Amino acid sequence: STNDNIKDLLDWYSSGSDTFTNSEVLDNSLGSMRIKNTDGSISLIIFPSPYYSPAFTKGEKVDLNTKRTKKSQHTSEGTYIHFQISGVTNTEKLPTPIELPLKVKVHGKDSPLKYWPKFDKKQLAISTLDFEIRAQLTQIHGLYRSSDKTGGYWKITMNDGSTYQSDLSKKFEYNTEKPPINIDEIKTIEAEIN
Repeated sequence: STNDNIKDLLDWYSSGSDTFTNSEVLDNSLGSMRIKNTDGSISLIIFPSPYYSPAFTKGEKVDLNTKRTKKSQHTSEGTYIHFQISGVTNTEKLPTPIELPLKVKVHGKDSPLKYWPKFDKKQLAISTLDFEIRAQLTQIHGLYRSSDKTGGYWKITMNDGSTYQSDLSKKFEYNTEKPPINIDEIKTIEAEIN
């Protein structure tokens, strides 16, 4: 059996994510943005971190690789609104999609990847990287599904030796999230399930 925190994490990381490309900024206030997606929908996205306060102005184009915080709403004006958190980046692409270096260990033993995708975007928010890594761990490596796979961490090491890491036994800390990173500058990504 697992505890309720682990159950919340399983529900959170096994639901998918929302992807929108070339959306347009309608408004940008403190802690949030109102964006119009190319399909007509509107996205209201919150940004709780002072370290990651998107500065895009009205009219600029952006990409969304985010998670919904609640069910979308059909409004009176007839507008479809999404409620999401974080995951807004510029629209720049890499010359060719790259394969991020992810090494996973379960109980000290190496665990081979399955369906780990390629990425063609120059920058990705750390929260996006967090849900992509954890999704792979939950779907393929059993993270959060049983009591013997409830913790560990993932660590991203950049070329300059700087690091980013997240504790798998807790939800990603959105309130202190750092700015998006250039994924081609990532040297290694390691994930260990205790």
